[PDB]
Amino acid sequence: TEQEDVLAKELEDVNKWGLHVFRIAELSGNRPLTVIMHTIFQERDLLKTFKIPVDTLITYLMTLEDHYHADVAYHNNIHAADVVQSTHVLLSTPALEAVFTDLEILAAIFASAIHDVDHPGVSNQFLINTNSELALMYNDSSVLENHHLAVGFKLLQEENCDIFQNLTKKQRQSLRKMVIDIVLATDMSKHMNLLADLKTMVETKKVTSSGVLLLDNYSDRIQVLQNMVHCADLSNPTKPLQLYRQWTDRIMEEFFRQGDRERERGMEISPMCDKHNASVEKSQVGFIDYIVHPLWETWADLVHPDAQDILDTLEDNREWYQSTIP
Amino acid sequence: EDVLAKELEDVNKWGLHVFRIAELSGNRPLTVIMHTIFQERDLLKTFKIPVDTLITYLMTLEDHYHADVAYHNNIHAADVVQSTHVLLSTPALEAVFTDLEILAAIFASAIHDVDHPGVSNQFLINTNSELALMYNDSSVLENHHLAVGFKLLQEENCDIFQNLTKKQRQSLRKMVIDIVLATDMSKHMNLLADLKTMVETKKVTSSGVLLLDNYSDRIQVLQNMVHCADLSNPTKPLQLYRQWTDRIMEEFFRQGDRERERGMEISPMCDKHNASVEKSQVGFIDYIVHPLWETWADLVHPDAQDILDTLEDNREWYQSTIP
Ligand SMILES: COc1cc2c(cc1OC)[C@H](Cc1c[nH]c3c(Cl)cccc13)N(C=O)CC2
Ligand SMILES: COc1cc2c(cc1OC)[C@H](Cc1c[nH]c3c(Cl)cccc13)N(C=O)CC2
Ligand SMILES: [Mg+2]
Ligand SMILES: [Mg+2]
Ligand SMILES: [Zn+2]
Ligand SMILES: [Zn+2]
Repeated sequence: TEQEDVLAKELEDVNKWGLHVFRIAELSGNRPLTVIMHTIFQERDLLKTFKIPVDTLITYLMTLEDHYHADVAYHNNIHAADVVQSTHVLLSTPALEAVFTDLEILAAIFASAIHDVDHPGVSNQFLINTNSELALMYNDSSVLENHHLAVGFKLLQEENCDIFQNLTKKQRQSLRKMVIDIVLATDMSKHMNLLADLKTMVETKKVTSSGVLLLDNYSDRIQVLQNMVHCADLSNPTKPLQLYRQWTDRIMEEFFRQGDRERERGMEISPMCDKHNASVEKSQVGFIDYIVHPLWETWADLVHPDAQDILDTLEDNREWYQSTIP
Repeated sequence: EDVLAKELEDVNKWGLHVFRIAELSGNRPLTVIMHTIFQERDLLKTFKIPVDTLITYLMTLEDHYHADVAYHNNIHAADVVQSTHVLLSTPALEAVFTDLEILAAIFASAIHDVDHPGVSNQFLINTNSELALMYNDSSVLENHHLAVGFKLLQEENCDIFQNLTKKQRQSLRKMVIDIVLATDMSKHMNLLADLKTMVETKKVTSSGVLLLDNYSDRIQVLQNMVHCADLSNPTKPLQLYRQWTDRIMEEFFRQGDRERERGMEISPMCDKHNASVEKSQVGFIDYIVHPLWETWADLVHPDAQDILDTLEDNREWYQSTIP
């Protein structure tokens, strides 16, 4: 229980960007999603607010965590835990104080926890091009993200797993709609449109008497939560470098395994997936320049100046990867 | 037979005796009408479809329409197929659509309601059904019709697209998905709005033939075409229309009985103890069907005139049955 001692100390960092999430995964016996979600629910008093029985919460979290694949290098329970914790920090930004209801906060955190559950470690395009059962089920449209939702919600029906048992019917209906809207927005094929829309919101931003964002209709509220969880999902390059490099190692392993399957099938290999013609560093610089920095610069503008340190880390990490190329 | 062959000679006419064909074919209207249309359009030779594969697939697809559902069954599928087939021949749409596009619209029509349980998307969502859980409350039925229609191609000797090339299959699949998802009635208003916009910006030859240069406009027309076909019952000869009304009302009343037995709020038009069938048809025509078909008729002006005339006659008749 020295191990439990150290785990408890590490979970004291749950409100901090840069949590030692890989250490928590080891110290908790490969239960980072369970222990980080439980910590955040206690920190936000969500069990009391929503009358969630503790044993039900733990049972659901352990079953949800079990349905992430332990043999996928990137899209596994550690990624889920990281996106949950990152969403939890973004929800606490001063520019959003008292903006979201407890139900919206619960939706964003739950959506983050389930948002990649049962991910097979290959992309939507691979699933479509190989005529997979998932792509047949979902008509080639947000194939993975529709699946993550269906699994995350189906698991609430397992024994002693219904963590929403004491919500009203209107609360359950609202939560389900918001969770669906959020997880579907994590489909990377939606990124350009989602960013375009966020830029429009920044350009037309309204702030209250108190200085917080004014969001007075469902469309604006859900758009901010969609972009919040998308930013959390695309947060690896904004983390301290020792965390970022481990995430890069993991995504490259997953990509290379996909590319090996493409090469064996005689398919064209997807970008970044060819281990015999990879440039890992150039790929991260491009990822930051074309995707991650445009997104995070816009989020930082929305909540200015709250996210300045995050943006500074992203820019430093870009400079570091760039410097390894020449 | 023989009478069935005589009935099928009207395959190119609005008002085919589809119920008679259902009876004469041993409850195989979808198979015999699809087979007839693939011949009339030379689609088996154009796409190198083996006739036995075609028949095997059609019989399997038709088997996955429910025979105990009064409206959304194989006779409705056959009717929508044949209606699309006629609309594809609107003179104003001449030279617009490729043969792959024609194949996609016809195939989409055939599968567009397969495995329909006879209850609405809202019912499926509110009863927390397995389908709504699978599809995240979004176009629940239409996603399932697609998934079943395509999965059945994988049954033994059922792949009617086996000799399409790789790109053709991918393009057909995309178009079919885009068309069937557009048949979700919750999308009607947006679809009609886009049809109106196309009518306003419409470009035609000197003889009034539609010019549609981009895929977006062409798939919108195919979406509205199959939606018109899906909503064509009130434009058919009255003896046909009244049978479709009887069937949809039975299906609605059965859904309302389930909603009552479960203690749910009964859906509009679904309460057999508080129904006005005729007023509901007049409202359906006034608010949904006639705006849609008037816009279609403007897009193809004036080739839809006879269809629109029948719709207007039928509206007048149903109104006269209200005291
Ligand atoms: C640490 O490094 C990485 C992490 C991740 C990715 C790529 C990384 O490094 C190049 C890709 C991003 C992505 C793929 N397609 C996209 C489209 Cl189409 C739009 C936006 C983002 C993406 N991911 C999953 O595949 C998410 C995690
Ligand atoms: C013969 O008479 C009928 C036939 C049909 C319907 C209604 C009829 O008579 C009132 C409804 C129409 C419909 C239901 N919700 C809609 C929405 Cl939300 C928008 C547009 C149309 C609809 N259908 C399916 O349920 C299609 C067939
Ligand atoms: Mg994902
Ligand atoms: Mg339908
Ligand atoms: Zn993710
Ligand atoms: Zn239909």
